[PDB]
Amino acid sequence: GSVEKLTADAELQRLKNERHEEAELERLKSEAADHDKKEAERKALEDKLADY
Repeated sequence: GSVEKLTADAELQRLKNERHEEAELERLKSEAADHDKKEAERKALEDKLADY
């Protein structure tokens, strides 16, 4: 594919730097943080359908 010859995979290498041991454990804690969207529902009451 000569992908490495085009250095097109250079962008992929940058993503690897973002990955870390903490990131792997982040998914385990993401389970409790996945309820953040539900909390946004409470804020919807503030709109009170003001925007009709």
